[PDB]
Amino acid sequence: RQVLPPSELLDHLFFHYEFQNQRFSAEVLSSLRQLNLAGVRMTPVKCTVVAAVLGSGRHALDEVNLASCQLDPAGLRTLLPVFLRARKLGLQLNSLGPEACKDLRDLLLHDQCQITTLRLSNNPLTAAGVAVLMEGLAGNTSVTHLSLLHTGLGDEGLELLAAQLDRNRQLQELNVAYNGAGDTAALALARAAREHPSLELLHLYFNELSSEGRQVLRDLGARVVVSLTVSEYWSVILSEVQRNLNSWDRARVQRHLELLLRDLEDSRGATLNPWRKAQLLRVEGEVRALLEQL
Amino acid sequence: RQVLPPSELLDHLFFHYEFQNQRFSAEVLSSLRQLNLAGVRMTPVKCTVVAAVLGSGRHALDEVNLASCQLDPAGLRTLLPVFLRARKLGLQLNSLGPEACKDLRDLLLHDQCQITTLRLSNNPLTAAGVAVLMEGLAGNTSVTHLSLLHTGLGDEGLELLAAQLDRNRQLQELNVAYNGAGDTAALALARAAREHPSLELLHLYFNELSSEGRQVLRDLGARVVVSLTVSEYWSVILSEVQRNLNSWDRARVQRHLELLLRDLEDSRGATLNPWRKAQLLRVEGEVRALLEQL
Amino acid sequence: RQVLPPSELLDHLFFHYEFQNQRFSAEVLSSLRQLNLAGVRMTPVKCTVVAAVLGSGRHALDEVNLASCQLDPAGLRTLLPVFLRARKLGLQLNSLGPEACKDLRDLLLHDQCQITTLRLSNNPLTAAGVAVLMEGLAGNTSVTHLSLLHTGLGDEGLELLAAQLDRNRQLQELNVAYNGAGDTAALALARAAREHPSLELLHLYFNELSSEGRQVLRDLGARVVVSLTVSEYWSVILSEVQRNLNSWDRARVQRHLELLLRDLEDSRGATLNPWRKAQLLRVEGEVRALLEQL
Amino acid sequence: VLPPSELLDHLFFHYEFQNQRFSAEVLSSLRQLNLAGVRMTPVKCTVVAAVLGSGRHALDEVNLASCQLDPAGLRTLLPVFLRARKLGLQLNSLGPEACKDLRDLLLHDQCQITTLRLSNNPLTAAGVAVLMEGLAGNTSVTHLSLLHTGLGDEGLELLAAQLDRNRQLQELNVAYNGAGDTAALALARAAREHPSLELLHLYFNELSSEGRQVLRDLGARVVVSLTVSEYWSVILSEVQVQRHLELLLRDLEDSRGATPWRKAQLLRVEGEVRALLEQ
Amino acid sequence: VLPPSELLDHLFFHYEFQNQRFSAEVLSSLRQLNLAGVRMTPVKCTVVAAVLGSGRHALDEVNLASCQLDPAGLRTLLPVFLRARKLGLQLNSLGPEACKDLRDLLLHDQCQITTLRLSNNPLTAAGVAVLMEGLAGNTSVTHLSLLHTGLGDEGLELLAAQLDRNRQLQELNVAYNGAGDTAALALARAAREHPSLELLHLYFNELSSEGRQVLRDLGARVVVSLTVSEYWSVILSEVQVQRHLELLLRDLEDSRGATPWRKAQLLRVEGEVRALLEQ
Amino acid sequence: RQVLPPSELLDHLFFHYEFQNQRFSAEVLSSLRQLNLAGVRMTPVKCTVVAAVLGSGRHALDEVNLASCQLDPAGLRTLLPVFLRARKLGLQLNSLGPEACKDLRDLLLHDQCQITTLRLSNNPLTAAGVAVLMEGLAGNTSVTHLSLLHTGLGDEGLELLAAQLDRNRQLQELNVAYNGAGDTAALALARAAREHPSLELLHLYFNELSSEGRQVLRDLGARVVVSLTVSEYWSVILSEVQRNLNSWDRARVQRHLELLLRDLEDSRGATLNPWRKAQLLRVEGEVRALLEQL
Ligand SMILES: [Pt+2]
Ligand SMILES: [Pt+2]
Ligand SMILES: [Pt+2]
Ligand SMILES: [Pt+2]
Ligand SMILES: [Pt+2]
Ligand SMILES: [Pt+2]
Ligand SMILES: [Pt+2]
Ligand SMILES: [Pt+2]
Repeated sequence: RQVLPPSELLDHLFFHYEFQNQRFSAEVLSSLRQLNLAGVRMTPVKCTVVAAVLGSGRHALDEVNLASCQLDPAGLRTLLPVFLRARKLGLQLNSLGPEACKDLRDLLLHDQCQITTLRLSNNPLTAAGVAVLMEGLAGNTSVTHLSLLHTGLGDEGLELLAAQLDRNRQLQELNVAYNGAGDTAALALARAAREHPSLELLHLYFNELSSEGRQVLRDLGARVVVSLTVSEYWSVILSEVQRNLNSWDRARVQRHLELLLRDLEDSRGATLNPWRKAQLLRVEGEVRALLEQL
Repeated sequence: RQVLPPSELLDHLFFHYEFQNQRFSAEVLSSLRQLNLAGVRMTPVKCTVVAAVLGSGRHALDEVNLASCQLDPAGLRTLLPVFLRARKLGLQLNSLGPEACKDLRDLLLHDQCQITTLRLSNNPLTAAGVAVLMEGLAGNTSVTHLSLLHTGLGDEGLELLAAQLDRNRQLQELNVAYNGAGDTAALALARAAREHPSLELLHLYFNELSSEGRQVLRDLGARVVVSLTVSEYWSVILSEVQRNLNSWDRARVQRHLELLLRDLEDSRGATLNPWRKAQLLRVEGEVRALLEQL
Repeated sequence: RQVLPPSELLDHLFFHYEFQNQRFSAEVLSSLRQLNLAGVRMTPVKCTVVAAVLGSGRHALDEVNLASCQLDPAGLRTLLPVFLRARKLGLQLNSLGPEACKDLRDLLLHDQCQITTLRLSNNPLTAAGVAVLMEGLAGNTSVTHLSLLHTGLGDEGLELLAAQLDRNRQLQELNVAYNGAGDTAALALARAAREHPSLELLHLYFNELSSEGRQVLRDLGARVVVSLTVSEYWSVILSEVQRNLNSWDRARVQRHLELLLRDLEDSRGATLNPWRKAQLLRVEGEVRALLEQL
Repeated sequence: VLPPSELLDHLFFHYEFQNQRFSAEVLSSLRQLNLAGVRMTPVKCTVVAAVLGSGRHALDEVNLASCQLDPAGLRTLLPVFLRARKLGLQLNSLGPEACKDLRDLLLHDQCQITTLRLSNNPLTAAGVAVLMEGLAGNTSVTHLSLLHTGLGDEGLELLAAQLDRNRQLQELNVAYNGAGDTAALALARAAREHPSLELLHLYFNELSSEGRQVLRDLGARVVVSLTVSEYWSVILSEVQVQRHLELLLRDLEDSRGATPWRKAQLLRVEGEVRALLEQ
Repeated sequence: VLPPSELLDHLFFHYEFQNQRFSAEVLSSLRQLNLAGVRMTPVKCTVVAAVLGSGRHALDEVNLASCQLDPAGLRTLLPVFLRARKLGLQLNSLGPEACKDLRDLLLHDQCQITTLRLSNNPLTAAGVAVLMEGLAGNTSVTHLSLLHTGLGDEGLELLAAQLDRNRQLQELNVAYNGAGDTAALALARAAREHPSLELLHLYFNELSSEGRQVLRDLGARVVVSLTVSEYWSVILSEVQVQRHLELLLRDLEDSRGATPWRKAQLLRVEGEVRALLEQ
Repeated sequence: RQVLPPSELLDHLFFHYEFQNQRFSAEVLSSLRQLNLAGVRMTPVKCTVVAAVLGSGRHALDEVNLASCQLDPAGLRTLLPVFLRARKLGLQLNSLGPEACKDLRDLLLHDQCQITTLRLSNNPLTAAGVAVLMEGLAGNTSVTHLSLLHTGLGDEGLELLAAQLDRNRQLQELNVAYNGAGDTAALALARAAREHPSLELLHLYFNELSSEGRQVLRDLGARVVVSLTVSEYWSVILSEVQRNLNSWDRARVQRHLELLLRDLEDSRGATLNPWRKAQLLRVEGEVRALLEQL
């Protein structure tokens, strides 16, 4: 005869399952390769726990996703050991400002840094923020793909990148789309890119470019993207869903995302284009990550 | 001096309580007879845990209530060993469609099935879904009470039951209220019922019957209920509260239910009629199912 | 080419429709017989407007329904000329306290009062409030049906009615259900009722009666209703829907009510009993009051 | 005295009363009607039909997405619909009951509708059958959208069998309708054989990966994989962007004006957007 | 596999399992207990009593504001309460039923409670009578808060008649209790005659402007007009500040450390804040 | 017999009342002296209407309150004629940034400007914003009381004021509390104030002052307020209520505010202090304004 209400009863059964499997699941944890906490409010305490339990392990973490986690500077510092384990680090939509950039800077300067992909989009970094970040990028050798989409850089921000870029020698992809920047800033950076030793791709769409500004960019092999007309197209939609995840019919949003995943698999299967396959597989990555979060 | 916030502090106290009592409550679990998880979102993982901890035990589970649990087909399959333990199985309000009917079908066909009462109301089963369900019912001997209220059947659905019914020989009560069906379907089913070897009671209220349709049914001993206006009266009332529980004022609803519970006790004590009593005992169980769930 | 947004555009079309039809609908207004404003927040200004436009007219207002209107004492005073036109006056769910009882008192004492049915349920009137109300009732001859369900009366309140009742000579029905009262208060009132020259029906269900308390009442022709378990059955059901109307799924509730309405029609047509019919006619009016309000 | 909103209401009345003659003229010369998102009750319906039932111009666009429209409201709104070149009725919970009214709209001698968008309504196969009869006797409609309308197997086979009865249809969207390999194939076949049909959408159905290739390999153009416009059309229906909206046209226009043989496909993908922008 | 929250739950379990011995020690030496805002069901109550029913230290503060506590929960929590120096129970919907349990808490030989905050509970005059009996046999409580507890006329007169039965009460808050001129005056009188009572709060009652002057003109200090601390105490109960919170102490501390004869009143007004800051 | 649902029926009666009283109320409007639209979303269209109907009239508008109106730069420009009528203008909590400051600048430079009190608090003006505003203040002679509480000024912002202040010769009260500014900025401004020809009162509380910074300020007759320990105390509470108005129990919040108003009246009546009376009367102003808004 049951004394515990439904949710309290389930909590209780969880505890027992978790108690009985403690030794087995402890081993499983030390061998994790992926860590998705997108959409959970990472308070100081949760931050502390994640660093304690996962601050060390056998393998690198192929991916660490903390999109939309309401992360602050302090949480960042606490999570440093976990980030040092990461190859891909997603920190989008976390409200990070210049304060947090000092901590990222140190993460990038750290001898143990093995981050190849860093996504900092949809955080109000600021020009001040990026300047600080740039210094970390100056002494880093691991990072090949960096995203700064919609991070409040503006003119000042992009000119700073343009001037400083060549101090990093391994960066391959930089995304600076949607940052309120005008014609000359955009051009200075486009110029720096083409002169860069490693930089293969630069995103400049959704900035405040005039139509003549665009042509100049277009006419200027580091590849400059000035218009949305491919995986990036997708990124920005899925940015919206990630935003509104909590706000929508979960069961519906799940099926939109399942069909889109299926849809992506096949388009990937049925072209032989290397760069097409790579672009789709990227979108597969973002979609799987939203499903998980549901 | 306290470092954790209120809910975080309570979690921590829970863990310690649970840790200290582990041996004692592990024993309590193994001799459970009732399982109410109504209103909790039963994700794959919760499904997995419940199957693991409660998949086996001493006694049958006199009742298993998972109304309003956002259960999918997969979670169903996971939960099959728990369902095989159940005498009474509530799965209302779970968004189950035709997909989930195959799993129910197999549950009903399983040699170990000892389910007597199966409530599937407020799930979009469909005519397709009930066709599949019917096949399971064909090879079942345990189920005596089946509820299909508001399951999307329509004319196609009820005509199907009418044609297939006599393939089951132990069914006593069938609720097909509120299913969008018209006069002839309802009449074909009412006909099949009266010729059925076991079927004692069929519910047809809240369908799309014409006033002449209803008299025909009325004039037609399997008893046919065509109008709500006792145990089913309140069933639909409570079914309604069941949708909206956490979704509106808790304390107020708690008191309404306590007073209603009390009104029913007294009503039951003041009748000698074995039938009336039994009808009322049903409703108290439902009130108690909601009280607990609060 | 459209400049206004959707709702703003609709407002503008409304104005023009209203402007064109001004003379015609002004006439329609002057011969209204019914006034349902249930669910709208009746502020001082809305109160003022309604009094101004409808303070006078040809006919009596067969019914005035202002349930759930967040009405205060002042708005009451404002609305007095409209209330003097009313045969039936619904003021449930308006948060009326003792303050508002003086205004009701005066309404009941007014020479032009022709209110027959006054429903004050779900307002925290209080024993103090009912004392004041009672004085009005003492000098009234129009009111035959009075509802005080869940108005905070308690023992003090019901004892008051018991002592004062016979001062009114035309009252036929009194609902004092769900008022927190105990066995003796309920018994004193039930006693006063049976000795009352006119009082045909007293409701006492959902009070804090003991099971022995209830039998006593039951064993005690003024009819005393001690248990819910027909017209009052649903009253409390609907009273519940009435709280939560816009607050939850509209289309679903619309359909439930349409089907219920329909179930009641048919039930009424299928009984010859003049009493049953009348009970059911009451409930349809209430269903229709909710339908309209949607 | 007047609280803020009530005071604003009162100012509106007076502004509206002083400008009555002037704005009455403006209305009769309206060419667009967007009521997307307002709950169109019987009364609101009645008012719209009264005030806008007739006018000088055709209504270049009529948008009533997400208006909680019922069959009755539909009948009331018919004289307004008859004025419409483009008619949006997405997300209105329209079922088979409403399809009779649509049927009669399509069959009406005055029908001037070129684009009809019925997506995200539970039409059903029963509903589309009835709709198809209207389409059979229509000559105005060139673009029809049936995205996520509960058609399934039965529904798409119906279209495949009945389509060639219409001779002016250019674009048919039947994406996201729960349909499998054969139904999708039947309809893809019918499309290629169709005298007018230039584009068929079949993405987000229940196709197998071999189903897809067959479709792909099969000039009516069949779209089987969303992966060149319909991207938000599927998801934009879930919220029902504050900058992103215009920035796709601001982006696709500055890209429409920098290309030959496929300068057209940029335009009708800009138009699927230019829709949702104001829509 | 594990979704984000479920994965976090699992990490928590493991962190909690590894640290069990260590944090068990930490708990037994807790001195503060704040559960403000969590719905304390029977089970949660039971757990708290089990794990924290006994310990080394007194609990310098126990805060359970806004916890949806009932009478039963109260009884369950008694052994925890007995450990408390300061006990907050505001906003818990406590009525006369609960007052018996409070009464017994106050009468208990082990009662060490100095500050008891019962505001924004519908105690009632019936409730306060019962509470008063407990207060009669209590010696620990120096600060009692009855702000907005439905006392009225009847309630305050009761206090006035019964007060002198307690001899250690220093501060009584009966603000915002719907009481009129005479009740307020009776109680103000009783206070001035009281052996210990240093401060009585009477603001936000139903006093007339002449009532106020009489009170004003009448050393137990009677506060009749909120216009030197209780400012948010009245409104802070409505939300139940992200910077404003600390900035009042950050402001009142840097003002507590720049003054003599009334350096004390800055402190106990800082303490009414220093409460709500963590509370 | 009624055809219109409750809210639609009330709309209809409003229209008729408003139609019948058109001539009378038209006259009333032209003689308005006060305009409170606090808390309504002032869209372009509403802005347009308010300027049309109230762009001119007989009297000055003793007060114009548009707190919490979601006003943009464009709405501001549209509302310019109404603002030119105003003696006191409240524009708090409107999200105004540097963009809007050009429009305020022009409002202050306008020959017809008769604004004495301008409240711009809780808008992210910025140092850039204030610089622009300062220029308008340089050519204004009407404004005696200016509030810039929490407008994102910081160090840069306050130093700008300090340097520019003496260009205005009639300013009496400046509020720059809660603007993230440090010791020297605060001191420079305090210094400028004491040297100012007219400035009687300067608020500097809730800035980032060190305790030694405070003493220096304190030790430094223009009156400098460095700590909250009076009407200003209140302002900032009522700032919170105004914020959360829509979010709270309106009936409750109304009674808190009624009792506080009563409370204020009396404390004003029962001290003879001129400056005390003026401070309370200010709080009376803010409270009455919230009540109205309810
Ligand atoms: Pt943005
Ligand atoms: Pt759907
Ligand atoms: Pt186990
Ligand atoms: Pt109640
Ligand atoms: Pt009139
Ligand atoms: Pt339904
Ligand atoms: Pt702030
Ligand atoms: Pt209250």
